[PDB]
Amino acid sequence: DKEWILQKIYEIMRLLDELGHAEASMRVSDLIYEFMKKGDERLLEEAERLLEEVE
Amino acid sequence: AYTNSFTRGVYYPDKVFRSSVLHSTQDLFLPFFSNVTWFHPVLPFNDGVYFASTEKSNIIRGWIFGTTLSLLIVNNATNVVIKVCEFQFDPFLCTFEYVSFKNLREFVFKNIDGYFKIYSKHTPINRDLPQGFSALEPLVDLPIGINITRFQTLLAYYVGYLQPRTFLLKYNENGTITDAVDCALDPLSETKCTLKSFTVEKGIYQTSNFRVQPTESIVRFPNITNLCPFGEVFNATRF
Amino acid sequence: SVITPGTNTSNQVAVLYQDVNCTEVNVFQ
Amino acid sequence: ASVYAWNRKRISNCVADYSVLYNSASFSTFKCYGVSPTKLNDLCFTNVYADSFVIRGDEVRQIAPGQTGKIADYNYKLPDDFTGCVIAWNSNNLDSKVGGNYNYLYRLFRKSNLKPFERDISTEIYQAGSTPCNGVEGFNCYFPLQSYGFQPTNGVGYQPYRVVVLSFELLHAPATVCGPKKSTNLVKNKCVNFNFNGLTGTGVLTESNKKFLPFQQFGRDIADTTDAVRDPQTLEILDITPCSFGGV
Ligand SMILES: *[C@@H]1O[C@H](CO)[C@@H](O)[C@H](O)[C@H]1NC(C)=O
Ligand SMILES: *[C@@H]1O[C@H](CO)[C@@H](O)[C@H](O)[C@H]1NC(C)=O
Ligand SMILES: *[C@@H]1O[C@H](CO)[C@@H](O)[C@H](O)[C@H]1NC(C)=O
Ligand SMILES: *[C@@H]1O[C@H](CO)[C@@H](O)[C@H](O)[C@H]1NC(C)=O
Ligand SMILES: *[C@@H]1O[C@H](CO)[C@@H](O)[C@H](O)[C@H]1NC(C)=O
Ligand SMILES: *[C@@H]1O[C@H](CO)[C@@H](O)[C@H](O)[C@H]1NC(C)=O
Ligand SMILES: *[C@@H]1O[C@H](CO)[C@@H](O)[C@H](O)[C@H]1NC(C)=O
Ligand SMILES: *[C@@H]1O[C@H](CO)[C@@H](O)[C@H](O)[C@H]1NC(C)=O
Repeated sequence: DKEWILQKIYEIMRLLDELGHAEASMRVSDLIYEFMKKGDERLLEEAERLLEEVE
Repeated sequence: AYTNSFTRGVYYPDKVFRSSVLHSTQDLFLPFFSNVTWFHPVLPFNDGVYFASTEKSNIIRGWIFGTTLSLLIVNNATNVVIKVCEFQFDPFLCTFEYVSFKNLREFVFKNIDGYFKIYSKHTPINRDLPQGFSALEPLVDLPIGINITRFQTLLAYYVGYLQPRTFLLKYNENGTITDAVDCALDPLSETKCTLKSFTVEKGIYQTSNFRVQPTESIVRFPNITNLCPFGEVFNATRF
Repeated sequence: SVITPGTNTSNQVAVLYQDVNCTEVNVFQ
Repeated sequence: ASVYAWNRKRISNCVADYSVLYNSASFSTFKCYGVSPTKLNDLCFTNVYADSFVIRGDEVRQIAPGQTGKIADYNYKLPDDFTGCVIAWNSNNLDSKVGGNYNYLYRLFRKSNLKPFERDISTEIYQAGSTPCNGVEGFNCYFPLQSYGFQPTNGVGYQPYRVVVLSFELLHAPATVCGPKKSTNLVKNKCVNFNFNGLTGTGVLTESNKKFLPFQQFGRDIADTTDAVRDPQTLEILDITPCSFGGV
């Protein structure tokens, strides 16, 4: 399941660059760094929330 | 081939002005009347090198100094270029970089506490090293911190080696060295250095101390064939 | 000790090794 | 340079006038480590290395000994025993572009932390999952780097900062890098306490009629004491006499 979570956070930041919202992507980038070193899955919810604010 | 160095390879040991005075100093100098190799190849550097050359067409342009042959000194046209780098050069013509028979050129190359010191003299000539006396002055001092054990000359030249000998250097009124005594050359020179004069008055002078030297080394221990039981002390099961 | 005429006469010198036997070092004892 | 591929400039054989940077007032951060920032000018080093890179404002805090984070660990690592001065400044009006400046990159996905002063410039795809990538990006396979989309309208933590860490090499060596030791003025015909390039003492300095050789800096008497000095800036020779004394 963890592999899919990381993939989703990644696809989200990729889209945020495409949409012209580099700041939002940078925020998500930080979620990736932290996620990859922790068991805290709420970082996915944050990546998704940030995308919703942008879209 | 070899030549007679006569009284050459003397340089101003420091940057101190002295006049009308005889100063005794110990430094790395070419010994007087020493045996200098005559090259009409990679050579040892030892404790420092005396280098000299005679020219007709300025065929010698530079030198390589280092270990696993390093720094390169090249006199290309009018501006001498010095670089210290790893090089991939039979050579012929990076923490530091600097840019500046009829003719006799003399150089002294020594490396002390990381500083590569270059002294030199130029004079016109009209066979091998001319007999006479002059002193070489410092021109370049490279703060590199590089080990030198061997060197190579890049294209006649003479190569000698410096030794920790004591010299008596005579300074004239204008601060130049006009005469020198090699204190290890002969008993008369020893007397001159002892009296700190280039002239010795009639008499008997004590100049040194003779000591018979040991030949070989004699070592004697009793007929002990066993080994001390340290294992029973340090690797014991119980203390 | 170095035994010498003044250098204004000659640079020839003689050397005296004090309190030694010559075989240890014109040789005159 | 980018932070992932940071650039190292060697500073050597020169005068390290640190006051040029320290008092410029153009830096937001001028944090030094191991040396007071106001005492740098009195030091000599074997070498100084200037490591140049770009990060975002919220990453500036990572450029320090003992720190962790995607930059401190995956792009630019400083050692716990690191000596040097770290400087940084805001470049939002220089290094940003409309639509986003994506010309500079950092690593986000890494297997392990960097060693001090390590520079990894590899473009190999990172394997995040249990399966091999075999050179192909996709599920659980990512090119380790991510561009910094610096935009002029981003919040401060997301604005670009230029950072130039200065690393000081202080080993046994001949001095190559020394601070801006400055002169005063000259005093003549008076008793003065002097220091000429390390030559020190007290006495009265007067114009001499002595001529030194071009390479000589000072002179001495028969009783190896100094009696004349060359002026380092004028190159004239002055005699040094004792400062008057006697019994009463
Ligand atoms: C140098 O040594 C050689 C012996 O190897 C000798 O024949 C030659 O005369 C010497 N030359 C000088 C200047 O001492
Ligand atoms: C000597 O060589 C250097 C290259 O290392 C070059 O830059 C310099 O101009 C040359 N000097 C002259 C006088 O041609
Ligand atoms: C020079 O050689 C000595 C051994 O003779 C060694 O201990 C020293 O580290 C070397 N220095 C350099 C700069 O290579
Ligand atoms: C010292 O230099 C002057 C020229 O300035 C010269 O006339 C004088 O003879 C020189 N003195 C000696 C001892 O060489
Ligand atoms: C103790 O045993 C080790 C392992 O064989 C050996 O290396 C060591 O020298 C022994 N100590 C002494 C005092 O013999
Ligand atoms: C001493 O040397 C001088 C030359 O400088 C000479 O004129 C004089 O006659 C010499 N005196 C003696 C006793 O030889
Ligand atoms: C020197 O040694 C020899 C023995 O080889 C001895 O006969 C002679 O008397 C000794 N001379 C002196 C001055 O000791
Ligand atoms: C020392 O610096 C001054 C400028 O302040 C200059 O005019 C003078 O010529 C310099 N000294 C020498 C020996 O060039």
